[PDB]
Amino acid sequence: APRSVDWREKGYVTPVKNQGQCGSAWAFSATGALEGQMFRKTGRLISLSEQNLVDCSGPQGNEGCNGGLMDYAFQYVQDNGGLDSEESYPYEATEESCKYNPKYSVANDTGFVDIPKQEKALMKAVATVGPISVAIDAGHESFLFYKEGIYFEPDCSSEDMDHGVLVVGYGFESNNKYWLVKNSWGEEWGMGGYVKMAKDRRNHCGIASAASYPTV
Amino acid sequence: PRSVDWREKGYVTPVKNQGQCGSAWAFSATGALEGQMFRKTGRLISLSEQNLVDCSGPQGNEGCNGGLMDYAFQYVQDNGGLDSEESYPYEATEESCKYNPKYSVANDTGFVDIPKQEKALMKAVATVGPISVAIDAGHESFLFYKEGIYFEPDCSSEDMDHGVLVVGYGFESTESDNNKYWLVKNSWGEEWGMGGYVKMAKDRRNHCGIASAASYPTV
Ligand SMILES: *[C@@H]1O[C@H](CO)[C@@H](O)[C@H](O)[C@H]1NC(C)=O
Ligand code: NA
Repeated sequence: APRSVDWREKGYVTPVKNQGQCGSAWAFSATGALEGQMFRKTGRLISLSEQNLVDCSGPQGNEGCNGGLMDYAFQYVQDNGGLDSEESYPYEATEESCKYNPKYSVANDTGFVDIPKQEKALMKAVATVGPISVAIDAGHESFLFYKEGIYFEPDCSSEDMDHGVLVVGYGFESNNKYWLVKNSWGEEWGMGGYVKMAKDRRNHCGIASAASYPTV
Repeated sequence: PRSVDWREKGYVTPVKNQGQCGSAWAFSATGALEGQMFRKTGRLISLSEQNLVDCSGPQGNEGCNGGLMDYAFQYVQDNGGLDSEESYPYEATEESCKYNPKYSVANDTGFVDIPKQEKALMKAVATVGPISVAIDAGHESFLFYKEGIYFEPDCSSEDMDHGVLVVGYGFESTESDNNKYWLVKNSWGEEWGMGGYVKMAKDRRNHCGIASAASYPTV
């Protein structure tokens, strides 16, 4: 119910990372959400290994640099019973064979929860839980070139909502409401790697596409 | 090493905004102390600038009208504590002291001043963690800075009076030993610069440094 929420301020959120030319956004979105939930549990923020996810979470349905799903990532962590740190298992921006080492695991999870495709539901989750994984439409040139301000999706379509990102908060610029959204295109994109997305729009849509978060 | 970046190592809180209050000194000091507390404990906790603004007058600080990061570090020593950002929020104006020792999350033991050589600063950055320094922030092109390498347009000791935090260095090029820069965290919020950061020209050939008033707290 609070009118603003920002989880970075609360220490839940690692610095912005860069996926490279590898279609692995699903992995950065997943690690973001798990980093948040591990922080809540332990109080220790530890950057998590996307590469671990990209290499090893095929059996759950993920396709490495060719795409994947935050939920499949959360399921891998449960099945696997851990996930290595970013430090122990660094990002290569390409799919290699699995190198999971249990001795370097710094995260578990216990399941995951899908949120309904409603901006009100997303609000309640963000206010309550921590950073939330979602997928957005990242396809448009104006989003490529984004620098500042509230970004308005020109265009509402389910199919195109397929780039994984992390909702770390919400606020208002004033009226003029926005989600605070951490991307994985490095800190030179957008507002040091962040974007404010228009929120509670009027025209009915919609970034609560495939919203979800792990349980710990 | 040829690149250092303490953010990636967990040392650095998110960019804060000092507002219209002349308190960069306090944000620079808390950034440096947040680093060294992390190095010690492995817990990263955001520290109160308001606590510094309100309470470190007796060490020589002047709240919203200026001060020095060394004075901040001295206060934390003398005080025997510093409140968390959460417990003692930033208001961008000077009020009466409200330090509560029950809410202390940081100590220090003193501080170390670094010589104004870019090489002595490089060693410290490489070896200690994020370092407090003061730069010249007065120029319009620094105000409008968005990306790339920033070149200080003159060298002038008296104008280097805006406290910031050096959190690393590296190089632009595909080369290295060319287009070197310091990574510098500002306190002008995340809409200034590159997410609140600036890459400052490093190892220049006119021998103008930025290691003006360099120091870090000991813990
Ligand atoms: C800091 O040091 C003081 C005095 O030695 C001690 O009483 C206090 O518990 C310490 N506080 C923290 C947060 O380390
Ligand atoms: Na795999």
